[PDB]
Amino acid sequence: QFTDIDKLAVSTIRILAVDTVSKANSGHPGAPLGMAPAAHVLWSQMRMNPTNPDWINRDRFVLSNGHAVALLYSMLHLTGYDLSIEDLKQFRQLGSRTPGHPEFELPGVEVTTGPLGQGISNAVGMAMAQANLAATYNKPGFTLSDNYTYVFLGDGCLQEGISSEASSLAGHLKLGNLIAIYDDNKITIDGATSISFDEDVAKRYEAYGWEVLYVENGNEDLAGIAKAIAQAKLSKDKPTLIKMTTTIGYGSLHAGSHSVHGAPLKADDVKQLKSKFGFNPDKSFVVPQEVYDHYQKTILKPGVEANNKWNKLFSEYQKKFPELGAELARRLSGQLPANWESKLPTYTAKDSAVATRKLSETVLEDVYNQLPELIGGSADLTPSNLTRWKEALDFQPPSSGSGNYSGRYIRYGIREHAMGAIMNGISAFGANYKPYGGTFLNFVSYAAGAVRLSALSGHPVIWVATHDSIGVGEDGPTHQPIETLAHFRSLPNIQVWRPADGNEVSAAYKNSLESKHTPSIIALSRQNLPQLEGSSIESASKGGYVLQDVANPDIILVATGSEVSLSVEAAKTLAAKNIKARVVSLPDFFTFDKQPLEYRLSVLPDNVPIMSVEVLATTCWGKYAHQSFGIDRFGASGKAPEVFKFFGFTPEGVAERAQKTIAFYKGDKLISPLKKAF
Amino acid sequence: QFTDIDKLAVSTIRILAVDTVSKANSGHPGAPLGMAPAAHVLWSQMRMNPTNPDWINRDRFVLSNGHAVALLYSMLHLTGYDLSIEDLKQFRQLGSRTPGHPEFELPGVEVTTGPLGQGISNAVGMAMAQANLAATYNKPGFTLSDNYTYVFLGDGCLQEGISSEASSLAGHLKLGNLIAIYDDNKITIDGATSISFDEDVAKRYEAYGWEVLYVENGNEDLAGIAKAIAQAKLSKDKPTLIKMTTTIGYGSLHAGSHSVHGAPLKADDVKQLKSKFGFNPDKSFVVPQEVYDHYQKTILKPGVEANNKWNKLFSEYQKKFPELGAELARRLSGQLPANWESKLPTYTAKDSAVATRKLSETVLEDVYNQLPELIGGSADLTPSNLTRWKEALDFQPPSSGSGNYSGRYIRYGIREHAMGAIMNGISAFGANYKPYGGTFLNFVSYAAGAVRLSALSGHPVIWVATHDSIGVGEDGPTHQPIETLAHFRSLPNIQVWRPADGNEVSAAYKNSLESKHTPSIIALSRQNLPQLEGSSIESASKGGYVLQDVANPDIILVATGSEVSLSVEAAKTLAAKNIKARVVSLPDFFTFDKQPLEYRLSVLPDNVPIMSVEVLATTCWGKYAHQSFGIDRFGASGKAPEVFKFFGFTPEGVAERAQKTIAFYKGDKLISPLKKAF
Ligand SMILES: Cc1nc(C)c(C[n+]2csc(CCOP(=O)(O)OP(=O)([O-])O)c2C)c(N)n1
Ligand SMILES: Cc1nc(C)c(C[n+]2csc(CCOP(=O)(O)OP(=O)([O-])O)c2C)c(N)n1
Ligand SMILES: [Ca+2]
Ligand SMILES: [Ca+2]
Repeated sequence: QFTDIDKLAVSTIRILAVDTVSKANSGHPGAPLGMAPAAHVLWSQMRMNPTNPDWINRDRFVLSNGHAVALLYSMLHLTGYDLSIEDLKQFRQLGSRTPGHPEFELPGVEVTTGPLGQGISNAVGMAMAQANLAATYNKPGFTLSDNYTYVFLGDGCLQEGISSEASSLAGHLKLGNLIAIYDDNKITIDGATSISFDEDVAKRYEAYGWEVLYVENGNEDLAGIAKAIAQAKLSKDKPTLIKMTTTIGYGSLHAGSHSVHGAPLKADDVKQLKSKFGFNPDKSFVVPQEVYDHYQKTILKPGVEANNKWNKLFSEYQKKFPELGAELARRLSGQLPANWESKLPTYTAKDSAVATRKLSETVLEDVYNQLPELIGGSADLTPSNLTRWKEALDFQPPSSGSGNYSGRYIRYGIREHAMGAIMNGISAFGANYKPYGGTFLNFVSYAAGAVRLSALSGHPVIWVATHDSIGVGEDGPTHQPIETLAHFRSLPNIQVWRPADGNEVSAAYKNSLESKHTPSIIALSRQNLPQLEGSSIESASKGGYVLQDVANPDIILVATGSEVSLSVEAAKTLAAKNIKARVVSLPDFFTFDKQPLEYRLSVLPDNVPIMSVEVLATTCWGKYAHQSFGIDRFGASGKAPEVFKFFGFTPEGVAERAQKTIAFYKGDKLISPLKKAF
Repeated sequence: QFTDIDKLAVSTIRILAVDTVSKANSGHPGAPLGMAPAAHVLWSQMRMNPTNPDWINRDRFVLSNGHAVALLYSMLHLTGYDLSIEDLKQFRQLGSRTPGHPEFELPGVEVTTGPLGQGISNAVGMAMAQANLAATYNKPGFTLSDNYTYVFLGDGCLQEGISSEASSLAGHLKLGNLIAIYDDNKITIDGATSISFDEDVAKRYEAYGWEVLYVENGNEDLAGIAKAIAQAKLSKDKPTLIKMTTTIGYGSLHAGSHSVHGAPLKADDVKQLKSKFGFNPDKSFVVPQEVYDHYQKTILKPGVEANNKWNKLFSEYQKKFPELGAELARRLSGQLPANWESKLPTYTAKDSAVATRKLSETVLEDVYNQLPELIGGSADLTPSNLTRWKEALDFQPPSSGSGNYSGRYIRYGIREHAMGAIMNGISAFGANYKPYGGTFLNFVSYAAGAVRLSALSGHPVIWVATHDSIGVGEDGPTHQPIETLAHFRSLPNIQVWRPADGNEVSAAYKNSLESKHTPSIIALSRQNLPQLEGSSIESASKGGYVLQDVANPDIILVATGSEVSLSVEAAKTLAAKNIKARVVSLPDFFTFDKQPLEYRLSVLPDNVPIMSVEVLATTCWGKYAHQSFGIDRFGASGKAPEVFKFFGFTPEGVAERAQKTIAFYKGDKLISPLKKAF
């Protein structure tokens, strides 16, 4: 029941957001000024503990419309999370804790948003991840997970294909604890939504399978909002959209203009707004004691009490259910099982040639039983990507009769970007979740918005990217990656592995699965590739290593994936004409650059021409080679062996070019490419 | 009204598709078999001339589910286009005219499809362009324009959010002539649709503003199919989606299973299919003469008359309306206006400091009314990308009162990937359309699926990618691009222009617009750059030029955009303590690479260290520079000066690295990065 202090709390939130922006002289005031009534009614009612932003059973909230940050920064400060008035007084300034869009890193900021469509897609991950933790561990008497996921989204989030892909998926999956409040404010940048966004959101979300509720006066009606969120929590097998109509800039002298969406309210306009709300036009960053006190009784102190009950419950759970207790206790400590690597496969030059894609399949068979925290799937290619383990159970709603919520094989359907960002949500949940998803390497580029965010945030999701090259063959150039790895090798903090054989696939799985902050893309072959006399998990784990050495080489050939194989074979050719080639396999530039310089330079030295072999774009190879053999044009639809021969990637074709590079450079001295001047 | 021959043509299409697949022993056979009735019936009521595939008013077909290409190659052959049973007999083989997914580059193939969600979004562009052409030239008694745009799509297209993003804008724009038939076959790759897709498409489509029609028996109801396409043609105010039901792999012994989705059928199964359809199990690629006669009759000879009357009409029109008849014939010969390039702004160092964002807005204003084919706009950032010319009318339905279809400024909404395939589709329409779309450089990455196909097909779309670097300032790392230009520089066939000043922007536009086959991306600034002494349209047009030159330079500083004036100041500091820099401005890697090597090696020779300055990834710059100063980590939220400074990009900070590159190399003989060994 909302009293006058509930109306004083909401004026302090709107004005503190307004002051935060206008101090920085940069920012978005409109959506924070309009959603403040909702942020109050929701947080007031959210089971959280601000002294411990990591409790696993915390109600999670994602502000999908990340430009409204001053609303999250104000909510976080007033409800006793770690953020201060000086932090807010340094909004959007260099080296502050308050950047212009929310970053995962910070406390009580659950994922990082600002790309539109990303937050609501992340909250689907979080609710899936919760459905599973609860099905796995919750025993009768010990309901350890049951948190809700509350999301704030705007018109930009609904316009973007990804929220639509995600919402189709949340709907099918019956994700009943996922409440989305849509700030239906009839404005975006260009102007009004009637100019470009005018479809029936409600009829669209109902088609998906979502329950849609409505709040006619979201600017003033705390009462309404409270009853909607309340009925929304009765939605046990439907996600809910609450279409809450508000006014952009509410209170501002230009409320409803498109002008209050992304620039600070002009001085006087903040003064009239302070007056109208009962605050002083000449004072800033003012918070009444009454507000601090209110959220202390309403949120801080009961959340702590809830956290503390959850802890006693988890210890009797541990006493009762000693091994489930154990397993969850570890996932929460964030440890991978003691010595899990001992179940990763190892091969010899003696074992059969198998496509790196089938070798990926075999790892996933040996680690699913070892890691209850590994949930993953495919975006409609389970057969093609060799991405499921034989003894799996799909993540599905119990009524489907074709899986249940404890399943760990997710079927994402043809939805790459959404797969990408749901993966970040599962990851951002906690309890050591290790998410992965399979697709064809070429279409990971459809997911680029979400993949950059796994890198910026530092979320360890794994992309199992199959069909990595022209070896795809007859599907032709719409489906042969040329630029994909180059691109992702310019992205900071992502590991773009490309395993060449058995042992290079297990090292690629062990560093990805051991990663705590870098995402990963493992590019895998369609075609059969042999096992190398020289590969080993141990060496490939370094990201680049000498596969075959010669004493005193004429050339060093660095190759990745299928080309390593071709290179060894080109090296027998050159050997026969008395050229001594050293062959270096570089499975990952990331991991490799993480090595100490002395190690790297022992692989790639001074005074030796270095020529690289990779069937994709030569442009990222300048940091390791002197000359590069690669494909800088699009592919061709033919039987794959003919496509490689057509492009020249043959033992003698590589060899011929190795010869031409030796000749080109005879008599010069050559600095290693790794060496830099500053 | 359909007859025994119409039931024999449908059989002939079914079995030719099956034979084109089994000969290749690579292919997806089921959607060809399933959809053959629908194909026969739609292609029969199409105004098209198989003899002149470029006829501007031909009803346009787009197979959005590209993987069903065996049905398309069967249709194109049988109706009299240039494709013989021989080209059909080398489907999917290295070098044939019959690749494994359609490519724009073929007669009767309108767009390259294969990546899901791409063809339907393309067809929305083709309908927007039709609507503009007709509203611009159609005068009474002279309907020069009135064609339908027909699209076939399947479940996978529907799950790709680009196709939702596009069906929303189409719903908005009321594109009544776009009719889309959907293969409700109830199979995709991972088995059944319900496994992960059971939303109500129809209800979703009505919410966009589409008319939905249903055909219960797609397998054999020729009359009902024909009914739904007549019915659909009536609604001028609604795009129409016909939901048709088919058995995937109809007629096969394994019809309805996901097995017939992507694999050639078993021989015993192809013999029983042929027998079942009255054809000889022991003969391949049979086209009964009555089918040939039938299509000659019902499609080719009509089509040739519609085309001919159309030309008589167009010459009366050029008698009747001189200017408009000459402009349309000029656009139809793909020639831009004579000396259109003269209206482009030139500047000098005495001119003012301007962000190249404003300068771009100005070129758009000065040439709009010279180039009637330029139609374009932003993705809800019209104010940020300054993407307007002000005497503009928006492209809208007349009934909006906001504009009408003669408008040439489109407001895409926050829909980047659909803007990507709609500009592709507008371009693919003809009449010399010059689309351009705008968004932030950073989020062109949402549109990468579309941007690669612009390049792979060679549709000349211009992206006006504003806000190129850490100069975006306070919005911080989620908006500041780090890897983007390196990604697009690794993709074959796209101009990535990053112009430094007024003249370099005119240069970008001149080149972009005269391009008939290569897309373009112009990365514009936020902050104000000044007018470089030494730039010119002419030099800037070569891709890279020497801005300042010295007799016997100690260093060459290569730079792009904002970094070229910095590098000119770094050179001013270096000279002061006598190190001579030649400063080379490199606004487009593509165009520069297209130059005669004698010109290129004159810009970057041997025996000088070359260091490159750009506030973005260093990974691309191996092909021009000996050392690169750049940013290989995400950005920062702060005021942009403070952020450039933080990163080190100050005159002195640059002078300093040049000094260190000179000392590092002093004494080695150097080679231009341009000289390649093979
Ligand atoms: C993917 C994406 N694209 C774009 C291009 C933007 C730029 N952007 C920021 S706010 C916004 C639209 C804001 O509209 P809204 O969601 O309705 O927010 P409101 O109601 O104005 O607060 C745009 C286009 C973005 N942040 N992310
Ligand atoms: C963007 C994208 N992603 C993917 C991953 C694919 C791979 N692909 C090809 S066909 C298809 C399934 C298509 O199913 P459908 O459209 O229902 O086809 P149908 O009815 O069985 O002929 C998939 C996943 C693709 N071509 N494009
Ligand atoms: Ca809005
Ligand atoms: Ca299907």
